[PDB]
Formats: sequence, structure tokens, C-alpha cells
Amino acid sequence: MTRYIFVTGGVVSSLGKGIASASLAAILEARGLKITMLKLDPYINVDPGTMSPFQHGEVFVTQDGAETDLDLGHYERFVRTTMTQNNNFTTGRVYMDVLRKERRGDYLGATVQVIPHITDEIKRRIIKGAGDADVALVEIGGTVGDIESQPFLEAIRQLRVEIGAKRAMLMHLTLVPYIATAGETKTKPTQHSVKELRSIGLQPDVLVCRSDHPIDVSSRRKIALFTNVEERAVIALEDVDTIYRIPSVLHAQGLDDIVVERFGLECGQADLSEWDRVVDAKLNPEREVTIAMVGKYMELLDAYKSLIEAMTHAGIQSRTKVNLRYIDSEDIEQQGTSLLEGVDAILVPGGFGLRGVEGKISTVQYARENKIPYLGICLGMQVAVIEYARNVLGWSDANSTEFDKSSGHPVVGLITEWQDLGGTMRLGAQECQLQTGTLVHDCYAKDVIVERHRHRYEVNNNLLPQLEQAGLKISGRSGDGALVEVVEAPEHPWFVACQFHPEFTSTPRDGHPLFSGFVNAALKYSG
Amino acid sequence: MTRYIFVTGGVVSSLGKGIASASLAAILEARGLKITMLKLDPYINVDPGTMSPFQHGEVFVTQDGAETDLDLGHYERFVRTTMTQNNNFTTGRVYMDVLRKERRGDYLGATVQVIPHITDEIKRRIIKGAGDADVALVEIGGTVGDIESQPFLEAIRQLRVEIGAKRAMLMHLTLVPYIATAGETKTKPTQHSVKELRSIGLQPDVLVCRSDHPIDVSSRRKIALFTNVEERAVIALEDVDTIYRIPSVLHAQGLDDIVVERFGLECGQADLSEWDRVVDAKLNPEREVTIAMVGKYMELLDAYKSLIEAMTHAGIQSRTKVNLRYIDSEDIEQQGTSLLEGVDAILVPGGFGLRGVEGKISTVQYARENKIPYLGICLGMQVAVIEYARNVLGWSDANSTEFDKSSGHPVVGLITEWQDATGATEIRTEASDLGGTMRLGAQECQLQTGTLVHDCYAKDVIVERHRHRYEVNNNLLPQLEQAGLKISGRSGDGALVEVVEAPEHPWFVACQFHPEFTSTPRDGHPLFSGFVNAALKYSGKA
Amino acid sequence: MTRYIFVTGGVVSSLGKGIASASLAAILEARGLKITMLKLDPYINVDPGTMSPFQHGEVFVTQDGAETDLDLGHYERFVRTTMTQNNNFTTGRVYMDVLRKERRGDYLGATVQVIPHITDEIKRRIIKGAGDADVALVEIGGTVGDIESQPFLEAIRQLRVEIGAKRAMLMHLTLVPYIATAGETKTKPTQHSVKELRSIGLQPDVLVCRSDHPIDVSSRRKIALFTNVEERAVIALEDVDTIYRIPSVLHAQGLDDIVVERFGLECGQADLSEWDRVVDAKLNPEREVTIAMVGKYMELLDAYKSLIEAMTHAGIQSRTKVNLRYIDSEDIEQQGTSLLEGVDAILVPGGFGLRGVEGKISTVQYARENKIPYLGICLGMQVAVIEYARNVLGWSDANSTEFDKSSGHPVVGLITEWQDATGATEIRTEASDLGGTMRLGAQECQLQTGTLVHDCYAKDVIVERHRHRYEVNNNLLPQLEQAGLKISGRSGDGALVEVVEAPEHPWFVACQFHPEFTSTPRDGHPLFSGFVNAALKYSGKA
Repeated sequence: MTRYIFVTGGVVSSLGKGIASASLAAILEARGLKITMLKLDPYINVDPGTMSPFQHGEVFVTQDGAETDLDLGHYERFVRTTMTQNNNFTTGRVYMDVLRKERRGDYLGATVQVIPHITDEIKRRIIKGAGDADVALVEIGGTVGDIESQPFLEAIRQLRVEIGAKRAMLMHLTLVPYIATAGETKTKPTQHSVKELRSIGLQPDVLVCRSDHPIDVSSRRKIALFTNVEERAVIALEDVDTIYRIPSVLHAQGLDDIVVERFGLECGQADLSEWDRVVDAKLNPEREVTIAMVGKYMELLDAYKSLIEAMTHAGIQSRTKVNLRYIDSEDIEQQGTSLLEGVDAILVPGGFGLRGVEGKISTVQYARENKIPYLGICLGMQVAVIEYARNVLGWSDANSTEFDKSSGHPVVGLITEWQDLGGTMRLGAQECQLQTGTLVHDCYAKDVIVERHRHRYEVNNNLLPQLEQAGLKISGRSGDGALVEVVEAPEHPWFVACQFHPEFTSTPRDGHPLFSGFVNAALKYSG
Repeated sequence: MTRYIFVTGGVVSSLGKGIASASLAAILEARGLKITMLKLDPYINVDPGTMSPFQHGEVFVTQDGAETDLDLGHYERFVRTTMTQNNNFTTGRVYMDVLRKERRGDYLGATVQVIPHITDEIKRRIIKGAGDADVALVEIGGTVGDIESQPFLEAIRQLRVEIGAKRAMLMHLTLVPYIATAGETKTKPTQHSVKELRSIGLQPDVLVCRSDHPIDVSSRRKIALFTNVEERAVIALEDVDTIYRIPSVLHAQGLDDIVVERFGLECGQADLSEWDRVVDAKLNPEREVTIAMVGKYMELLDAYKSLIEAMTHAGIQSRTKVNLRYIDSEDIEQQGTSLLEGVDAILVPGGFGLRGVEGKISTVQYARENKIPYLGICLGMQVAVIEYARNVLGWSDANSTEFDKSSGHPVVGLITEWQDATGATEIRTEASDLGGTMRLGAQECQLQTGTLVHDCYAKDVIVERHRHRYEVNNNLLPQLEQAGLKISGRSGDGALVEVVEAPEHPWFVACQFHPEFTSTPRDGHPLFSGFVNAALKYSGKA
Repeated sequence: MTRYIFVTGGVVSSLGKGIASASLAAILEARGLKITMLKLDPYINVDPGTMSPFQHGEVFVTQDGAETDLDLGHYERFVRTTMTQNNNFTTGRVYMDVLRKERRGDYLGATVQVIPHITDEIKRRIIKGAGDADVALVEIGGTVGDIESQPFLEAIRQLRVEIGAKRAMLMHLTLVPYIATAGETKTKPTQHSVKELRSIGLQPDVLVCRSDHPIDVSSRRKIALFTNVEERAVIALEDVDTIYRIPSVLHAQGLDDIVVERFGLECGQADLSEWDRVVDAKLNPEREVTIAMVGKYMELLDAYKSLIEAMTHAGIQSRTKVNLRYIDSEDIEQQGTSLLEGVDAILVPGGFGLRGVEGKISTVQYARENKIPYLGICLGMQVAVIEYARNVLGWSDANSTEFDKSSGHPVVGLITEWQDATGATEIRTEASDLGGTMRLGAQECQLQTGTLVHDCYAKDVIVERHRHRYEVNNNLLPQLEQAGLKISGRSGDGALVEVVEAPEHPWFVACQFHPEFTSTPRDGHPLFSGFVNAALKYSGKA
């Protein structure tokens, strides 16, 4: 009989609900339990695929082929479980499915409503996502008090009522602010959030207090008495130097003890040795390298969370503090490539939109001419191919069908204008064919791998042989070899341009061979 | 500039939101203003067509062909305007079209939320429904305090904020209950409802208090003080003897004066002479008949609201008290036609479901053979055709493909089944998946000269509202025609059978369309008036 | 007609409700208007006199003799008016007087409720406090959402309804927090606070947003849209370098223009020259001293707000940055007077409790013997007298009856103890139950000519605020007088000792009253100014 822990937010968003849930999942994984996590989004977008990064950051891609909330990434980085479309869903999906059922007449002339039809669908989806796992952590997006999250709150209240306290808990994340003029932290907004939760029939069992200043014991006593919650169930989670240390801190407060006591589980004591290794390798580096990063929206909130996490994992597998320099592509366009001097490696990840691609073209040109370790991702391989055609094959006007169609040399383009008209929508996991003796083979140490892709425009095979005889290495193709996947430079110390997004499978406790090789090349350059 | 009056419910449902809104609209129409009304349903059903009558009563059919809430009917019966699909919509349709817009990418990578996307959709639909009307009365379904109606309340709050008090009002319907153990009425539930309204930023401007006992002046003063509304803005609307007197009642309390004062409208004084005539001819009848109606769920709440309204309109147009005997078809099946003795006319309307059609067949047989005036609607015409084929032509097993697809004489069926068929039981079955076989909304109908339907409607070509899938089988129609079954009306092009008549009957008319939808209290309906006069002819004579 | 501006708190407490209200009042005073302010405390303590400083800081003493909230002090420091007991009250006093009215039968057998009896009492007290002022700023203690402040919010809602928008505003203080992990400020808690305000029928008219980080324009646009207030009605009030610049800050955002536009007032443009001078002389000092203050709870939140304000006023009046060293008396007791080395002046203010008086005795001794300027307040004068009797007259065990009633030389005690006594330890003990022994509020004080206090105050008869029970024992005073202890000031009738001075000291003044209560930033205080100039004389010279 599966058991559920519900996670909610309070006062203000951006508390770290996903990080705390993933930390708990890692903690219980260290105890031998099989843990799974779910994300419920209180917006009526069917999937986050259409959503821009300005709203809720990046759009994570799972192995089964779903564009999900970025929090799922944290999940895969804290437990070794593969996430599918069942572990993340939205209010819009629920409403659309119930509308389709009602149009199908499955309700037999009944007044379909939020209660009980919508809540029934939400509960069914939650149970389906839980699967066979011993414990499922269901995170609720948004903050309590918003009317968008009320269906989720009612559904979890119904679940708590139906399966009892032995199989359900409420971990509510709330912020205690430090008021500078008063020189102390205030628990009043937390009390207001707890009152809001009580007014909807939900009594939190654990309170996670977030603050940028220490949370003292007297405040914990007051917050425990003013919410009718046992003292040890008041967890203080402050701003930390690294997220991977959060499982330690929580363990130091016996919250996993509370979970196992409430659920009546029998398993061994938590072994956090691996996370201790991660935190030790993060806070105590030995080497140091600065890697450039060029794109469109770099410092945007959680816009490239998976990519930065992957590069941190690569630097942590090699004990290097990977300093990052973020340069906008338009800065390179209107100022020249001179902003890139002094770096030891250059990265071009997937760009959001169409503006400022000539800047990335100049960037890959500068990286390849100056023999600086270059790794391109998605749009990176596309701009690398375009630049290589421009500066080796001499096609000055070579471009892609994404951008200005005034291009007599479309080295990258949609399949339809080859061999409107819809879109390929190349999304999800796919099989790969590496080439022997290449850098990709030198890193992956195999010829068959499974990685995730989020592209639509591919490399045109019409002009492929001309580039192939021009020196452009084809170090990887699709699972059948039909399309170009990853390319390399012939006379470069390290130059890989891949269509897929490898940063999604990178974890802190295992790293990623390609990113590790990129970091090692960066150290080889100067470090 | 369009002006809006919002209508809300409180305490409990079934207060009469639609009736009160329609009465106010009638009052304003009597002042010369051009009024329209809208109905917003807080359920996620796309349209009420799939909904059973057990939930929210009948399913009205508009002229443009939409299945809407029954309240729209009230609208057309209180002002002389025509409702379209823009005048009624639901949370389900709003959510579905917003989801389709999001899938189209029309939001350009934006987080679609209840606020402001859903509220924007609701407001746009309100504006589109309002049209060029001087005043639009927007009614909100459900009761205040349910989470289902929160988007609508938020949208009307945004409207109030955006266009100001000179173009917006809130008329909130509440219930003051009479506590028998205390011998007085309590204002506490109304105060709680007003508190719930205040919690969502909505302050009522007019209060319509509903009770089965008189609402005394001290209660009005307390309810105005405890909710910070002027005394004259508290309207007492008790259970009345007939709904058509509510326009008078409200007019006696200066509700229209309040509307005109707030909106700054310049119009003539209210003239309720037509409604006075209606109430006088409804409350003081001179003649009296007893008309039987056999059906499926007769006494169910508001299941046949439009048809009973049509009968009331026919009765008032003739100053006759049409007492009605509701009989279940299964009762006729298990007890015989002897339950029909003593009536002056017999009705078989559209049936809700498939159970007990044989009862209606026997009812049609008894009505025809004993020369008792009969009018059939939708299923009524179908069962009339089936019974006529059974008892005249000798086709004992004749039926409709709705009930028996193995019948050797399918006198009623879908168009595809007998469109191009050799004859007899050439039913292609397979459920005839077409979807559009359901004729819905206004369609033309040509009436043969010299028939009862032509005598009533008095025009050669009429227009009426359809809601039906099963038609008359044209491959066997000539045999019925030469057997004496009169075809008194056909479709706008003549391809399909519309209204039929008996050959040797004082009055026997069966129409496929629903005439009760275009029946109004101030104008009546020629068909129902003729049917009631036929019952008057039968009364006393037989 | 009196006009009201209401001030409320949100999210968390300690936003600066009183400071913001006083700053707005100062702005309006600069326009020539006659402003007053009121403080409404949502606790059932009758007056804050019994309350400890740990709860809500110091206990202010008004001229008429009332123990009030510290916020009243801010009032007197921002406009040149005097606060009375009508300008501050609590839920406890309202409930107690309503209960007394009910016991008197003044309600004539009526069910006394929160609405309308308590609200009526609160409104009447608001009107009485407002007086003849053109504008009254009524501040509500606590944070919106607590059930303790609901009566006050309901009362101000009733006021808004009754006198209209032309005589009422709501300026709501809220907190926008900077989330370090997100690198931006969140408006969600403010929106929740506004929702809580809307749930009780209160719509804010001005929003004062408080943060430690800049409030960008997009946040202001979002916070105005999501709460349906005009953009110019969103005021950004961040943590400032000094509070006296808030009148400038708000004036730069047209808050006074909003107040004038809403209330329809006709007055001259704001002239903040005095506040500009204050901020310039506070933020850009030229000299610098370090003054020691030894006490009981020195760094406690707002425990000595008026006294630190008085020191700031004295410093700005002399363009000197008065750095302050806070030292606990017990630290002096257990470590010696060596913690005092390096300072230019020494202060011993009124003590909160009875612990560590020997430390203050040693502090007075060290200040006198080493010719370091000393000013004592309330307990300061008492310990000065005790130390002078101990170390000059040789009365080693001399003390006050507050701490030692068995002392053979009670140089300080209650009036009844030595009123008619033979001499020496004729203490009647029994706690001297009088209640009125506590001198409170404004009393006169005659100053001897040619003394330091007369040089500072420059007048023969002054008026100052008292809060003290223990007086100087007149049965032993002549011995102190002939021992060299100067009696530089006595009561309005001369019966009691008020201010004393050392005979061979550069500056040594000990006053029984509290001068910090009448100290203002735009006018300073002669006593504190003289003390700071004495420290300036000591600085460099010694």
C-alpha cells in the first residue's frame, strides 16, 4: 500500500519546494526505500512545452518524450529513478481530459463539476504516477491562497481523509522573513499561511521554514505552539552554500525519523556518504577554470537550470570550480568577439527564439580558429555546421531554414523542404550511432547510447558529403544513421557539436562523460 | 454604451434568479428600453445538451440551434427578443476554447491562468452576448460561496471596476426563512451571504429577498442596515400566485426607478397594461377543461417547463383554466387506457429516454379511436405514425428504429437507413453514425392548405424549432397516405414529414418540431390555442 | 469637517506604521494644515503602563499624565502638537468602559455586542481624539488578519461608509520581501494582505511598500493592477538612512498631493526646509563624540526610543555624531569601571527593574571623581544622590527604600515614609500603599539661578514630564546640601528635590523628570544640548 507525502508552498513562491522534495527523496533513497516524485502545476497550460522560459524557467524533457516542469530535473538529480509524463501534470490537462470524457458522454447526463469529477481525475493521476513505489512525494505548484491550487489542495485533503494518517503527511514550506529595522525574524506570515491551510481543511504535519538568516529555537517553539505541531516537526532550512548539503541538514533534524515513524516503515539507517562526497567535492575544489557561455537569456531565473547543473556535475567529478562568464549574443554582435578572450572553453547551448544567431556564428568561428575547447548543444551544432560551411566550404550566405530564407546554401533545414508542411517535432529519447575513434567514443566508451532530444530542424544530407570531404567529422548519427547527430572538428584539440541535450541525464552523483571530457579539455588548455 | 445588471444567488439554489431577472427585463421593456439577458452556468459541461433533466431541468433550444439552459425560455417569454448561443454559456466552453487557444499558441508562451485569461474570456463573452442592448441582465448560476462560480463573480467584479457604477449593478437574490418554532423570519443567512459576497470584493446594490411568508418592514430595515444598502434597494419578492405578476410587484417597489436612477437612463414611464391583462386573464378564468399529459417524468422539477408554459399561454389566451392530469406511460402499460377516462384532450410530448413507449402508443390509439383531441410533439408524432400503421394498415410489428430495429415495418427511422433502400427492412443498422442527423434549431415548414395546422398557423410557410433525430420513413409513407393518414406539413423543401393529422377526428395534430419553445404569455401560440379550443369543443359535448 | 486617514499593517509587524503616519503628518503640517494623530492598540491591556518593554518597547508619558504607546512620541517629534490621553487607547479600555456602561444600565436592557456597541465606542473615541484638526491620522496596531484588530477595522469601515471618500482614506503598509534565492522581490504576501483587507470590506487607497531592496517600477505596476489602485497611489518606502528624510521621500512621490486631491483641501505647497536642514545636519556631521549609556536593557528593541531620539536631537543641534556605547550595569558590577575608559560623557537613565543598581552607583562614582560629564534621569538622580551620600558623607550603607529598606541612611524614599518622622531609619515600610505616589505627567519645576540647569533651560520656572515614585528624603537633605551637593531645581512648590548638581564638576546634572519626552528633532532640548556641549568640551581636552 503506497504512502504519500504532500509538499506545498506558503507566503511567497520560489521557496524551493522541488529542492526540498528532492532532498527528502534522496534521504529516503539512502534508507533503501524506492521513492518517486510527482509535480502538479496550477496552470491551465496542457503541457509546459509552449511556455516561454520567462514564466517558469526551463522546460525539462523526460525520457518517455514529455516536456515537463523543471522540478522533475531535480528529481532525477537526487534519486536514480527515470521520470515519465505520469510524474508531472497540470490543471489544464485534467480539465481537457474531463471535457473530452464529458463530450464522450461517459458521465451519463450528470452535472460535471470541480468536485467530485476534477478531484477524482487528479487523484487518479496521482495514484497512476505513484506506481509501485513505497513513498511518493507529490509537490503542489503555487502558493496557498491562490484559487488556482485549490483543486489540488482539495484532492490531497480527500486522499488524506481516505487513506488515513498512516499513509499521508503534509510538508508545508513557508518563509520567515528577517526584518532589518527590527533585527529579528517574524512568524506572523507563517501563521497566516497556516491559517489559510486550516481554513481549507488541511492541517500541515511538518513546517519547513525558509530564511536568509538563522532561525532560532524560540521562534521554532512559537511556530510549533501556534500551529499545534510537534516541536521536532519544525524543520529550519536556511540559505545554504550548495543544495546537495540540504539532505544532510534535514537528516540532522530527524525529519526522516518523523517520516518513518508516521509511516511505520522498517528499513536501515540513512547512509549519506555519497552526498557527503558531493558536498566535499563542491565546497573544496582544487583546480579552477573559466568557461564562456553565450546565448540569449543567461542569468534569467532557472532558464538553463539543467545545463548549469550538468556543468557543475562535470566540475565536481574533476574537483574544479567551474567559473562561468555569461555573455549575451547581441553583445558579441554589436561589439565583436573580443569579449571572449581569456576564457579556457566556450559553450553554445540551445537558444530561446531567433534573435542574435550571427553572434553565435562568430562565437563558434572564434572558438574553432583559436583552438579553444568548444561544445555546442542543439542550436550549437546547427551554428557550428553553418559556420563551418561558411568558412571552409566558402558559402558566405549559408544559413538555416529557421532564420532568413535568403540562403542559397541551407546546410540545416526541415525535412519537408528536402528529398509550412507541419513539423517533425523531434522530442524525447532516441537511439544513437557513435563513430569509433572519435572524442564521443572516447567519452561514452561505447557505440549504443540513449539520450534525449528536443529539436525539429536537422542537418540536410544533400550538402553533407561536401562538408564531410571538407574535413568536418561526422562522429555520430541517429539510431539508424539517416540523420546527422554529433560532429567534430578535424584539427581542434576538443570540438564537439551535438544535437541532443545531454545535460538532462547528468546527475551530481555520477556526472556525465561528455561534460567531464569538456571540463578536462578546458583544464588541458590552460589549467 | 451598454449597461449591465448582474444577478446572483444566495443561501440555497432554486430562488428564481432567471424569473426575477426576466421580470426586471420585462419592466424595462415596458419603459421602451431594448433589453437582453445572458445566462452563465458554473458547470464544466460544454453545453447542457448532454445533461439529464434530473440535474437542472429541461434543455431549451434557441432559434439559431443551440441547446441552452431553461432560463433562456423565461427570457423570451418576458421580453420580445430572440436568444442565440451568445446569450448562454458555461465554464466548460470557456475552459475548452481557452485550452484550444493555448494549444494554437495564441498566448505566445504565457502562463494561462484563471486570472486574467479565463476572466477575460468570460468578459468577452458577456460583451458579445450583450450586443447593442441598452441594458443586459447577466445571471450567474449556482449560489454564492461555491468555488464553481468564483470566475464569474471575479469577472463581474472586474467589469464593475472597469466601467463604473453608472454602467453596472448587482441585484443579489437571497432567502429569508420562516422559522416555525420562532414565528418570525431570520436575516442571518442573508447576512452571511452578503459577507461571502464582500469577501470576494462584491457589494450588492439591490437585494431580492425570497420567502413563503410576508417580509415585514423591520426586517427590510435590518437587512439594509446590516449590509449597508439603501432601504429602497431592498425588494421583497415572496412566493406569488403567478409569475406574471412579479413585473407589477417589483414595479410597485420602484426597482425600475432604481435602475433608471443609477444608470442615468431617459425613458418613458413603465406601462404594464399587457402584463396586467395577462395576470387578470390567468387568475380569473371563466371556462375550465382537464387535459391529460402522458410522458416519462411528468412531475419532475422543471422538466417540461416550456410545454407547461405553452399550455398556460393557450389557457390564458382563451380564459380557460387548463387543469392537467399527469400520467406515467408505464402506468398505462400496466393498468390499461382506463386511466384516461374523463379527460377532454390528450397530449404525448417528447419522451426523456426509451422506456414505456408502448404506453404512449396505446394512449395515441385511445385518443384517436374515441375522438378525443390529440396533439403530439416530437416523439408524439412518431408514436402517432407507428400506431396508425399498426391499427389501420395491419402492420402489427411496425415500430421505430429507435426501439425495434428488427421490426419488419420501420415507419420511423434515420434518413441514412432508408435513404436509398430496396424496401421493407432494409435498415443498415451500424447506429448510423452521422451526428448531424439531429435536426436542431429553427427550420422552415410548409403547411398544406385546408388542414388543421394551416387553420391554426394561418400561414402557408412557418418556421419552428426542432430537436429530433428520427424521421418518418418515406419508403413506406405512400401506404400511410392512402390509408387515410393526412400529411398536413412537410419540411422547408418538402423532403421530410413534419406534421400529420387523422382523417376522421375532431382534432388530431402531431408535429415533429416543438411549438412550446416559441410560445409566449402575451401572444400565445396558434397551435396550442387551437388544441385548447378543440378540448373546449369536446368539453360538455363529450 | 474633520477628515481621517487610516493606517494599517500587513504581512508582518514592525513595518513602521507610526513612523510613516508621523511623516505624512509632518508633510501636511508643512502645508499649513493642523494635523493630529491617534493610536489604537489591539490588546486588552487598559493602558500600556503595566506592560513590560519586552513586548512593545518603551512606555511614553504624555503632558496630561497618561502612559501611552511609544508611537505618540513620534507624533510629537514630527508635528508641533501635544498628545493627550484621547490620542491613544486600547481594546481593553473600550471593553472596560462598555462593561461599566452596561453595569450602570445605560444600555437599558439591550444585548451589548461588538457590533454596534464596541464599534460605536471606538468611533466616538476616534472623534474625540481627532478634535478640531483638519486631518487626523488614525493608526491601527497589529497586522491585518489578526482577530484582535477586527473591531478597529470594522469601526474604520463604518466611518468610511458614513462620511464618504471625501473625508476618509486607507493607507495600508505592506512588506515586499527580497528573496535572495530568486534575486527579486515578491508581491504575493502584499496581494494576500490586500485580499484579507477586501474580505472585511476595506479597500486600500494608498499602499506603502516596505523593503530592504529597491522597489522597481514593474513591481509597482503589478501591485497597483492586482489590487485595483491607481499607479500613483503605490508608494515605495524602503529602509532609509534616517527617518527624518521620509517626509522628503513621500513628498517626492506626491502622497500629500493625493491627500489634498482626495480630501479637496486648499492649502499652500509643502515647504520642507526645516526637515531638509534636519537631514543635512544629521547625515553630514562635523564633530564626533562617544557617550556611554549604562542601563538595564540597552539594545532591546525600542526600549529607550525617546532617549536615543533625544540624544540624536542634541547631536544634530550641534552637528555632532554622538556615537553611543551601550554597557550593562551588571557588566560594570562584575568587571569594574574599567569598561568606561575612553568615553567623553556618561549617562544613567531610568532603569527597567531592580537588578544591578550597584553598577549604576559605581558608574556615577566614576563619572564624578574623574570629571567626566554626567547626566542622570529618574533613577539617575536617585543613584547620584545615593552615591554622593556614600562617598562624601561617609554613609556607606546609604541606599533607597526601593532596594534596601533596612538601610540606616535612606536618602531616597517615598513621601509617606519620611513625611513626619523623627529621623534616621524611621521607615514605616508596609509598602506605603498610596498608588498616587507615582508622579506622572507634566509638573512645574523651579530652577535656582546660576546653576547648570538654569544655564541650559534659560528660564526660572520650567515644565517637564515625570514618571517616578521614589523621591529625595528631605529629613536628610540638609546634610547633603552642606556636604556640597547642589540642589539646582525643586518642584513647582519647592517641597521636593528635582535636579541636583555636583560642586566641582565640569558638568553633572541629575533630573528626576524625563527630558527626553519633550525633545524634538527640529527644536532639540536645552538640557541634552548642554550635556553634549559638555562632552564636546571634555573631548580632546580630556
